[PDB]
Amino acid sequence: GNVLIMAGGTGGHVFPALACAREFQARGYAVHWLGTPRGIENDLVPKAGLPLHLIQAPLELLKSLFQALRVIRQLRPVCVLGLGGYVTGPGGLAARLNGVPLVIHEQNAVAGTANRSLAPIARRVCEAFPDTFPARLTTGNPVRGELFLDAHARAPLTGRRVNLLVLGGSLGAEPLNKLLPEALAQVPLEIRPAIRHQAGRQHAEITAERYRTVAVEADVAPFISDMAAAYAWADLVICRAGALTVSELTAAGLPAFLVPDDHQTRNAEFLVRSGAGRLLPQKSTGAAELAAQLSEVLMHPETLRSMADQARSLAKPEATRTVVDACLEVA
Ligand SMILES: CC(=O)N[C@H]1[C@@H](OP(=O)(O)OP(=O)(O)OC[C@H]2O[C@@H](n3ccc(=O)[nH]c3=O)[C@H](O)[C@@H]2O)O[C@H](CO)[C@@H](O)[C@@H]1O
Repeated sequence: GNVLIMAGGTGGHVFPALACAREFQARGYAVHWLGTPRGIENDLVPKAGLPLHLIQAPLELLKSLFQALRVIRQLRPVCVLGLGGYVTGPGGLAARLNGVPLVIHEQNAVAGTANRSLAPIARRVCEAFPDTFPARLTTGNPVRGELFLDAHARAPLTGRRVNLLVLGGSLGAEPLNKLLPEALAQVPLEIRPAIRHQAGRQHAEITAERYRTVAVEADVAPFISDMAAAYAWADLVICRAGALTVSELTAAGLPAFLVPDDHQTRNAEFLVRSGAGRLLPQKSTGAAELAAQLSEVLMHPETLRSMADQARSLAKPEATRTVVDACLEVA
């Protein structure tokens, strides 16, 4: 029958859901999506060929519930899977009111306010990171099959310039856009890596000028759809510690320098704890300090191979199947 997937806002909620949508489709189920206007599901969900049902101070919360109650009443789904955003709260409750089974998924290291409110009413609570829910099943984060790379995906580092990928993420954090050109100018041009910077949608034009003025050289973009290609090119990542970028770095088996209820700092810790990632706090690390940290791994790239070997082992390839298996066991 029909399946309802509720997710929106940023890529961290929309992308694990698009991967779940592909899995339900291969099993012979009709997937329908639950979103809100303005969010990024309006860009991605219609492109995937999937039906987008849109939802819109307590009287405002009830308006969202009526619309969600209607969408569920019309689709009579076998299961409803929530993944994050404003949508899951009124959507997940609507699912219970109509006696339709509900499964929730938490991408982050600390559970979200909606996921904490919805967990007691869900049949299965799927978690990405361990210890996030005090109880439930640890599936990991559902990552796009294409983002899974082996240690043969890239050329040896020895006698080659390192490729540096700077990630936004989904909206394109600002800071990083400022810190990177200033920091990269202090790194000798003999060791300076090749740069691909994913700035914001409104910050791509300005981040280009920032690199241009300090005389660096980078391929600055607002957003990259060709992510499997972006990860294969990269030897090192300097990123934001959003749930999916963290889980994708493991699938891609990539060393990272992460700049993160302190959800991101905890997300970064799961890489850091094993030696897969390196924690660089925003409030502390200046342009001089990032340059010095980069300089040591460029001078000694064998460091990147150990970080990559550890990252590859933290990947959870069955994250998508087990989330969908948890939905279809209760459906
Ligand atoms: C600033 C902010 O509020 N960030 C939050 C946001 O992160 P956000 O969703 O922005 O970042 P995440 O790392 O969670 O997810 C990024 C997703 O967007 C994709 N991507 C991004 C850029 C691009 O060029 N192409 C592309 O496909 C990534 O491959 C990945 O699939 O949502 C999450 C909520 O669950 C949290 O972890 C973050 O703290």
